Amino acid sequence: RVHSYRGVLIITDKLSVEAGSRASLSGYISDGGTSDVFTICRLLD
Amino acid sequence: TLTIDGKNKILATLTPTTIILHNVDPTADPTANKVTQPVAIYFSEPDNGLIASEDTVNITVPASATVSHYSLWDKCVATGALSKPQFFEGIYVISSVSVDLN
Repeated sequence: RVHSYRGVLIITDKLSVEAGSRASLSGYISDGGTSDVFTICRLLD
Repeated sequence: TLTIDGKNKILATLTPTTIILHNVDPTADPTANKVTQPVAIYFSEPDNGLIASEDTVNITVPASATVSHYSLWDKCVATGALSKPQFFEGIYVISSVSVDLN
């Protein structure tokens, strides 16, 4: 005899994922800041 | 009416190295109607007058093609019809193929 058969086709894979990252920061040496009220001043003791 | 020893000695000399698929029946003419390129196949040692391929075989069927039969080469030594024809492109999976004298 000569016979044949069939089987299910099987495949394999490696899927993987990656993201990465970042960071940020901004500033400066302050002076005076900000104030709503801003007027000439006299300071007694 | 060969004994098991004769069948085992006989089958040890079959060395089909490759297989090819055909859309037309290759029994009448095994040289034409090539659907897929040759794919290597491996066969085990004879036992009780029978041999089978040791591992699965994967074949790439070209575009818009159909497969109906197969033929073994090493020269041609055997032919046979697939269990069912199939119009696919894709991969056709052939499990163990057995040659028997029983």
